[PDB]
Parts: sequence; structure tokens; C-alpha cells
Amino acid sequence: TIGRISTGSKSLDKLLGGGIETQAITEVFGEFGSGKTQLAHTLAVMVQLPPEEGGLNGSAMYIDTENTFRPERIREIAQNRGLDPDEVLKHIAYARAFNSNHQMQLLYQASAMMVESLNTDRPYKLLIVDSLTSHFRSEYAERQQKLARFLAMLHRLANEFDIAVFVTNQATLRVYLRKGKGGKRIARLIDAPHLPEGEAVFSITEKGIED
Repeated sequence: TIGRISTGSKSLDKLLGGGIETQAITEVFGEFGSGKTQLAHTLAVMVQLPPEEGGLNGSAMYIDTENTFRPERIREIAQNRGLDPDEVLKHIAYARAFNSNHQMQLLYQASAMMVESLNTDRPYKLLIVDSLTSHFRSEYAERQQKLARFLAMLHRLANEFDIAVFVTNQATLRVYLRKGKGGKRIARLIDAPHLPEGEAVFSITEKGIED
């Protein structure tokens, strides 16, 4: 049974078929400021909510490769969603990735953390990798070896722990993001085999992301 995490946006959830799916890797790509990082932050809060509110009562793991994680943004999203910001921050496991090899290494200390948490009322239900390729790009056919291997460990983790894997870039589900007018963002499903290739409009607000 696939679990779905609400993005915060009805329009975006509809395009995704209800939300980002567990046992799958959602890959969101676009230029900087396109909403990819705002969506990752909103998901780290949403996952924590009960299923009736668009969550999976789960914990989140935020792997950061380019200093994109902002706890005061988590605080804001949580506050404006009527949650305790301190409790929300508590169930978001932040790990910084210093290079591609350490990035892959973190998947293993993600597994260790996911086991200890499995028999709790808040097991991990989301693993964010913001961004997937930055270290691979800046360090290197080869690099293409070490990449599709990293994606393999991500899949193992998604199936192994019934977690949604959410990656940003510039797999399962590729979503192209772009800025719109005025401060709106536009999403577009790419090569989706089970969903139609439409578009959805969403806003970056105080609640993270919404219509």
C-alpha cells in the first residue's frame, strides 16, 4: 500500500495523483528559486501530519549538499500550519553532505537511523536529498557510474523502509519546475507512465507551498 505526502498544494497534489508517493523517488528539477527547495521544506513538515491532514505521522531526513536547509523556514511553515515548530524541527534529521562519497555514505547512516526509528510512533517516512547531483557534477560516463548506484541505494531505502524519497535537481517521477507570474511557480510532469503530462500552478507562501 503506497502512502502519499501532500505537497501543501491541492493543484500540485492533483497533478501528482494525490501527493508524493512512498516506495518511489520523486525528482524535482529546475533553476535556483524555482520552488524545488521550498517544496522539500514543506514536505519535511507535511509528512509529520496525520494521513487526514496530508501526512504519514512520520519523521524526515534532510540531506543537504549546498547549504539549502533553513530551520527558520521550517519554524515559519510549522507555525503557520498550527504545529509546534520545536517538535517539527525535532523530527527532521539534518545531515550535510561534504562530497559525493560522503553523500552515498549518509544513505548507510540513514539506514541505521531508520531501523532505530521503525518501532516508534514517528518512523522515517521521507528522505530528502537537496540536491542529488551537485557533488557529482563538480567532482567529474564515470560519475555516471557512482550516480545510478546512489539512486539504487535510494530505491532500496524507499522499499526497505516504506519511505517517500524526494530529490531536487537542475527514477520514479520527474517534475519540471519554473517561475511564473507574479511570484507563482509552475510544475510539469515529465515522462510519467501512469499520470497525464499536465501542469499545475502553486504559490510560495508563509505556509511553505500552497495554491
